[PDB]
Amino acid sequence: MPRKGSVPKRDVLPDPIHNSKLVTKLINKIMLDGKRGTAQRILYSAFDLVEQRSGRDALEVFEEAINNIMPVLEVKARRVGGSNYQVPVEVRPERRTTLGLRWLVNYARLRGEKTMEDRLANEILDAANNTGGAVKKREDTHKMAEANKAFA
Amino acid sequence: GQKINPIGLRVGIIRDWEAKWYAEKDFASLLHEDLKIRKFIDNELKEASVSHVEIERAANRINIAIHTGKPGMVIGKGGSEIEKLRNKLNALTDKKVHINVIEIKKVDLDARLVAENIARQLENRASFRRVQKQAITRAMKLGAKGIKTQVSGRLGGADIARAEQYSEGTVPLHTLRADIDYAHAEADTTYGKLGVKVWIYR
Amino acid sequence: VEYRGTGRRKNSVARVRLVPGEGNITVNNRDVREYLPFESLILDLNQPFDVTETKGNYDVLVNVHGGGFTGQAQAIRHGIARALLEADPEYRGSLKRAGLLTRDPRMKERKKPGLKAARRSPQFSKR
Amino acid sequence: IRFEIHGDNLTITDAIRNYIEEKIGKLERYFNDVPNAVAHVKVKTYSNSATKIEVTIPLKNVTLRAEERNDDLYAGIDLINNKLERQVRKYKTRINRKSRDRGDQIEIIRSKEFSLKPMDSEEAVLQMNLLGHDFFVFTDRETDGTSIVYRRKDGKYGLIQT
Amino acid sequence: IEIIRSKEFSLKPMDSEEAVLQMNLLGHDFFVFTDRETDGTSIVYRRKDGKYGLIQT
Amino acid sequence: ISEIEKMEEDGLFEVLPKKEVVELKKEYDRLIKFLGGIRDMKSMPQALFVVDPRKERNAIAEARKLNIPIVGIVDTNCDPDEIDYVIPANDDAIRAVKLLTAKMADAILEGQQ
RNA sequence: CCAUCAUUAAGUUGGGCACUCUAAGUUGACUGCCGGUGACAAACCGGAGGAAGGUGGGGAUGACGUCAAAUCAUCAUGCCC
Repeated sequence: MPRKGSVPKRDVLPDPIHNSKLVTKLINKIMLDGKRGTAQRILYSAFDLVEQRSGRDALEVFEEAINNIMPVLEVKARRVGGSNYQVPVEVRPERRTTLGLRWLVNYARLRGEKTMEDRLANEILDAANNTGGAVKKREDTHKMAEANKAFA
Repeated sequence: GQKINPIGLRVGIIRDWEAKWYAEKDFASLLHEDLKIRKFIDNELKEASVSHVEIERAANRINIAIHTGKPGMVIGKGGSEIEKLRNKLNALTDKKVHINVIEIKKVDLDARLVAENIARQLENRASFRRVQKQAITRAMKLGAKGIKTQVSGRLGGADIARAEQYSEGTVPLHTLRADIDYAHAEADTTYGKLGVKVWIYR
Repeated sequence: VEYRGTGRRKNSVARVRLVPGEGNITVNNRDVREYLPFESLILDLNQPFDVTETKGNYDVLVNVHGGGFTGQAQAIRHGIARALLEADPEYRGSLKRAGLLTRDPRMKERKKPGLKAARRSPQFSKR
Repeated sequence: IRFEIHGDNLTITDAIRNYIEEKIGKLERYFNDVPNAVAHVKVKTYSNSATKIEVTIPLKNVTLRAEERNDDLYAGIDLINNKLERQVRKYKTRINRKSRDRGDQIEIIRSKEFSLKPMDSEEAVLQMNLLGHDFFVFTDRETDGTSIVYRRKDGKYGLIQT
Repeated sequence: IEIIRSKEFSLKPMDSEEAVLQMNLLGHDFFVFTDRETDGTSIVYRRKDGKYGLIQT
Repeated sequence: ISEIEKMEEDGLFEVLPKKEVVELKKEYDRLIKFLGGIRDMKSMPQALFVVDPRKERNAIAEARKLNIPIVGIVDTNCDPDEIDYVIPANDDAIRAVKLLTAKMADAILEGQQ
């Protein structure tokens, strides 16, 4: 009921390996077409190469990489007609978590290698080193919402 | 709207069956013998105030129960026409044993009779709104609770068909407790067919 | 000592028992890691006796029936939860507040006719 | 801007199939400046009275229906295109009101007035209870002075003379 | 019987802010005064709300 | 109200649903709220006694159509034209009512015997 | 349907294990029950109580009526042929 009020948001189950809620939410977004096991195996083989190309354990590296993904301003369109109709609006903390996970996967699918064995882990170390393709569209949002700053 | 018939909700829920037999093998052919003698009983009786029939079949002694709002007319003169019925009903099937008939009081509160006797008030072509009001006013006078009835097509003799219903009393068509009984007749008036529905309650 | 409980979820009944010993499950008389497919949801399956901390206490040896692997699992953690309240009956609030002991809350929804499958209406062209 | 034409018990000619697109087609092509749609033309003969023409053009938001009950299937479309051209202008001026000049951007004590009146203290208690008010101010019937009956923090009544 | 203890007060002209000050200096829930500018009898009171209300008589 | 209180002092009360018990009692008090003093009255009256023709103008308008004689307490902001038997007295005081409506209530008792 | 007995090819056989499960005949969820400050005006909001909680999930049921809407090719019949 999105006009009676708000929908009651529901609880998730954290990962057994990393003991993290954020890992399981990454499992569910890379779960293409309901296949839980065939996608979770790939994530469990896409942070070993993270822990191979960096000595730190990947549960530190994951929450360090997504901070170069998660933006702080975005654009919500208000129907003002003849105006710019693009208001720079800050991000709620729930959408702050989700939209970083979205960009991390959606540009992991457009790399040179075919296996998501290393399609995913390459973009994570790019996001760990504040570079790549999923970082550079955060700056594209931070050159679009931060250009039309006349609607704060 | 598309009101479905009120019996169809309630067959087995708050009612029972007009045929209460069972046959696992050869279910098809001896189901046809029912509506053989549902046409055939409705042929030669020809509104002998017959509401509805029941069929029960057991060990080649197949029972037929008729209600007959005018009792004795199917019996005849001391078991005359009831024995004159089994002289043909036992030939259209094999046995047809133990043909009988029970009686009902309140001859025009069963809706099969209420639809039929005012549908036959339409071949004489006299005052269909009173033909309505004759059924409504007599209904709770005789002991009913809710009454509802209409006539659909070629209404009054004109060209454009118009439904025309009259109602009072509690007629809960959506409540599954209710013992709603409806009927539909086929009153011809030699300018088409008039259709007439009724709805009684208690 | 055999504390025998049952447990259901998603059209899959699961009856358990509790023989003392240590934590070791013998679902359909075989090992769990060779029966349950990928070992992730087993540590979520150990959540009910985690709050009573009876890890090295009870062997279970489930006989499960019907459903799928996430229907056989999530029904033996509900399976032993009915059996854990006859092992630790005063610990019912520890399982009521956290998960396991609720129910089989929901199964698959009925396919309505005049429709593709299970509330997904088919596509029409002209709006 | 296709024309799925079909005639109920009328054989369609090809002289109609050019007369449609000049009037039903072209006069609404310059309306709806981003067009992709399908029209529908019914021609239903009735041997008792006349024919009738139904033209339905659905769009993104609002469709376009019109009917004429004439028998001339060339003069009736001169009135269908008249009703069609009226309905599009209703649709467009509904959405051409985008041009609206819209430029973007202590303690209050509520007084309850009462008119002072003469009464017994018992009367003041009665009237105060009939409102549940903790304060009732009146002029005393025998003393002539302004009196305030109040409910104390005690729960008992107190009487002030002002 | 019920005995209502009377507390006599002499009515005086002041600001509403002054009436709030004096009422608080006694903790009284009611203070009645004559308004300095309006000339009418006014009762400042503390509501069940905890906010102030002003009655003119 | 002569029937619904009889309906639950005998049986036909255990078989009812527990929320239908509520609305059969939620009907029961709301009858004796408004019609509580007309509990034993089964016919028309022959006189009427009003405390205010202003707030009870719905009653006085029904009185003059039935030719029922009317007596009432009036004061300022009251029309004495519709009242046949006029009692000028105060109306927003309890003793002005209670020490005046009691004798008119007492007025019928020594008319009985 | 086989925990406890085994001669498990598993006959799931011997006994019946009838216990659990399953398969069918019935007991129970309604703002019943509390707290809000919320004033009584019902609701709403947050708890606990059962497995279930706020018309539990879903089905059946489609008011007066609108469209000369669709079938004289399921049938049935006015008129015409």
